[PDB]
Amino acid sequence: XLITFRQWAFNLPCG
Amino acid sequence: RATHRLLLLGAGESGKSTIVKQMRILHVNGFNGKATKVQDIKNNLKEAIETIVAAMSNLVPPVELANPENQFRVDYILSVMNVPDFDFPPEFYEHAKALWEDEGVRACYERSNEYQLIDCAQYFLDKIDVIKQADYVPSDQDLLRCRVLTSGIFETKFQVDKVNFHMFDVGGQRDERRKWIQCFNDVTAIIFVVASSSYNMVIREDNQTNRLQEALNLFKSIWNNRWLRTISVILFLNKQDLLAEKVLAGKSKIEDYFPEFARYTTPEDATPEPGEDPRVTRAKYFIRDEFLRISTASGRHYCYPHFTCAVDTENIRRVFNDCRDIIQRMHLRQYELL
Ligand SMILES: Nc1nc2c(ncn2[C@@H]2O[C@H](COP(=O)(O)OP(=O)(O)O)[C@@H](O)[C@H]2O)c(=O)[nH]1
Ligand SMILES: [Cl-]
Repeated sequence: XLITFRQWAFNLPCG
Repeated sequence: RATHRLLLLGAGESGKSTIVKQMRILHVNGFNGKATKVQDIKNNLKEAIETIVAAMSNLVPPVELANPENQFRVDYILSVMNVPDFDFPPEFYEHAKALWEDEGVRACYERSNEYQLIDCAQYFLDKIDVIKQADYVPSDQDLLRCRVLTSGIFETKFQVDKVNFHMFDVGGQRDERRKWIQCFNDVTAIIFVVASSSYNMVIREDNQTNRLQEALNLFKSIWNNRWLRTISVILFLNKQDLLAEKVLAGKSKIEDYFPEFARYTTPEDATPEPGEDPRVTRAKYFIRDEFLRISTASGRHYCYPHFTCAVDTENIRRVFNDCRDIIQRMHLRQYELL
């Protein structure tokens, strides 16, 4: 769904 | 009237919202007109004492109470830890203060980098008796020390010398992956904030990634994003006060977490303040140079580092005056050649 800045910056899965 | 959008970036707890609060003190109405309140200070006090107490059993090696007479105080604190709508009765302040004066609790506080503790812990625990008074009105410094989780964008708009500024922090914001890049639209400069003192801690998100390495990785991602290549970054090496305290205490050596520090020497351009301990100077320039290596390794953007103490209004007034000069003169770099 919505992701945090660090999830965006590091292309981490939303979880 | 020119308007400059300033985007605050940085890992959680680096100091972004504190910078906004400082801008409000300096150029708006401070905490006067969803501001931080008395209740948030009491909540931080409770979170600090309950975090330290709960961590005692979980450390390796575990830490015991120095005074087993305080065990019923521990039982009380842990029993109300997650209580919704806590009323903060007088026995809470009694138990918190008496526990804060327990050598075992302090020993656990001294090892706080082994768990997750808010920065203002000692500051608020040391003034329990002031906070519990019914006449207590928090000072601006109390409200600056108070850690409050931002929900949504946290922003301030103000004018200095006929120049409008729009400073916003997106730490409490979430967005669709493909829309996040839009938060940089029409940004004059990124202000990247780093908790310099957090080199011995790990981030809350996974409790594994070192906090400073997280800040370096975030900075690397922003700096090398080709869609942000024209946005200059003002770098706030924040929490200088906590960095100095931690280095001068020798409990956690920087080389234990960043081994190349042992081979790092203070640069010759360094401007150590008079009286600054040489170990502190070498530490704070090392952390600066960890970011500067990233920004030199790869455009039409530059990095402007600054040593800051976000809870020091006078420090931030000085630093922001330098930033306004940097911000109002960034356009001049567009006219330069090579
Ligand atoms: N001693 C000290 N504490 C700071 C400093 N900057 C922030 N703190 C605190 O660090 C905590 C978290 O800062 P905050 O602005 O909320 O971090 P954010 O998640 O990046 O917005 C707050 O309690 C602030 O008071 C600093 O420079 N020195
Ligand atoms: Cl950080």
